[PDB]
Amino acid sequence: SGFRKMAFPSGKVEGCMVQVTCGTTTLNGLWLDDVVYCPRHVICTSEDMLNPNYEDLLIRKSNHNFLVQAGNVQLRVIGHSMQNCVLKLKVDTANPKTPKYKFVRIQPGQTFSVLACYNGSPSGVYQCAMRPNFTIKGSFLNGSCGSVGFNIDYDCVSFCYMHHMELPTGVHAGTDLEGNFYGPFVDRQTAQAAGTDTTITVNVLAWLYAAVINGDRWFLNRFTTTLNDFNLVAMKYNYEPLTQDHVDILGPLSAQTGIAVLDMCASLKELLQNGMNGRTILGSALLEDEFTPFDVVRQCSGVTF
Amino acid sequence: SGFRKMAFPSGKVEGCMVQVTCGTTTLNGLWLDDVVYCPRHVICTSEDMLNPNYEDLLIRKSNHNFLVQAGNVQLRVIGHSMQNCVLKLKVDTANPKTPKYKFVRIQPGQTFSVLACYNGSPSGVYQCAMRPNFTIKGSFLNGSCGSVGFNIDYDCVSFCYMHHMELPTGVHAGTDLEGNFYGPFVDRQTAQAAGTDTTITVNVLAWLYAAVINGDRWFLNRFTTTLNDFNLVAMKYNYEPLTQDHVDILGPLSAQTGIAVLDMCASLKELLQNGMNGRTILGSALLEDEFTPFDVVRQCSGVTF
Repeated sequence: SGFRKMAFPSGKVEGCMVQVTCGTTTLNGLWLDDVVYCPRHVICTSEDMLNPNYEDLLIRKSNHNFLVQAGNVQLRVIGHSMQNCVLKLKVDTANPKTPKYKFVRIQPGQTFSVLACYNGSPSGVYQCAMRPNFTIKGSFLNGSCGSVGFNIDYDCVSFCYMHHMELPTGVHAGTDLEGNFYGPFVDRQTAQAAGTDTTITVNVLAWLYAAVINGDRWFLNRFTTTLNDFNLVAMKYNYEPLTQDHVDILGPLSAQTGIAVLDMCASLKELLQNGMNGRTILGSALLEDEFTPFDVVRQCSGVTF
Repeated sequence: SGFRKMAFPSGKVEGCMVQVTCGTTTLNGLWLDDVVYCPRHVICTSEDMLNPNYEDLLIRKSNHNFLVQAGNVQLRVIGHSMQNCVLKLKVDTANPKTPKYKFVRIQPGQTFSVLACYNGSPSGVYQCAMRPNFTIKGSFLNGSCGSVGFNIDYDCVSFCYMHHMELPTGVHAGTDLEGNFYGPFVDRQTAQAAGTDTTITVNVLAWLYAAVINGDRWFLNRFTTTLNDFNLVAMKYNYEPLTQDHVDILGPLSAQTGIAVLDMCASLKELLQNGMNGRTILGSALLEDEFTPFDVVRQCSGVTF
């Protein structure tokens, strides 16, 4: 038993991380087949980030302006193309460690593992959630740009995030591997506002189910509630509205614990109105919303890849 | 910026995880060079775990009683030896993915990454701490035995933990890679008591420094305390006594934040006596003690391997 914030094994991604230097700046790139993906602001100087014309900048760059370095071997750039906010650098070598992969654009509330890299070298791996305002609360230092988020299903690496910038508030913003930003953010150094961050209600419920599975049951009660009356209370406390789709994915957890979803809702309602009163659930004093219902099912069953 | 419970890249360990089956039970093994390490209770049936005579049991087993399977290829067992509580199965093939490694016995309070595996297949990676009572609060399901903990320094994998059993209380116990148990535990299914679990004071202080680095400064105050008067308060709240050695390793963090260690101590003293009063530090409402002073320095500087 037990319950931990768990990340996917990162071995398959480690083999794809390369170092990209264009002119004076250096960040990480994702090397898949014979293409290197990286944030396009690699072609910027510090002065350019305020109001960059990425087209005009990229035009003055030539293929030999990009220094891709994989560990110690160096790749030859023979092509460069800009797809939205990512640069695609066609190289002369296919990565012999390219896993079965695909690019996916996740939805807010979903979780994924991040592999933090610096100079194309992996530093650490952690699990996070795409917030409802399309930011992430990660751990990034200068030169961590290029770091990617990912999920592993069986044997297929689904790349879903590439890190681009830190906002003045300390939160992080990036794109899918097609170069489209999550959220209304742009890649220039200007004051950018993220929306109100709400709590991922469906994930909290899944976490409460994990707690019941692991023996933490003090929060339960034999009241029930209505989906309607519960959402009224969720709104007041900045909680994402819960829908029938959210109830359905919770079905398997409800079946395993004998506790209907609406019963658990009535329990969560109490916790928001009355709080924890100094107690804990799964070692935490706050309500945790970075475990999806699938994450909980995975950890409590023993799924491998 | 930001701060996350971070684990080491697990790629180098993934390549060493094999499946071990002796008779009817199956668990994970660590394949390094031409040797497979696994918990020795693999040679037990469910009835044997109550009072096993591991010598007499192992004697009735022959080399071909052990089915080692790496992914899909199968290894040939040509030798078996028991070193304390781990089995060493000499095989006919050297792992071509053996990293630079070494076996280390860590001290209580140190952190390490765990790679949870099932059937020799990696499932997830998470960071934990060896508690002062020599247990760990992990995430293990039946068949997770054989899973190993590890640290990575530059290019050398230091293996420090192998998982053996779950205790009736839900905590976990295991050995070093030489087969010596952390703590007073044995590998039989009998009620075993772990000592009083105390809080890793030195780690809390390092975490408080991380918070100051990330902008959380509300807990600070310009009082100071004595090492003596502070330990009096630590004992009352089940906190590990702080020593001059603990102050020294905190030197680098003190230098980076301008806050002397004893000043931070006076801040922590207040938090224990008065609590958080509903606030948070680095997104947490509790005091976190699973970041060593080195972990904090690593994450806030950008060290790679």
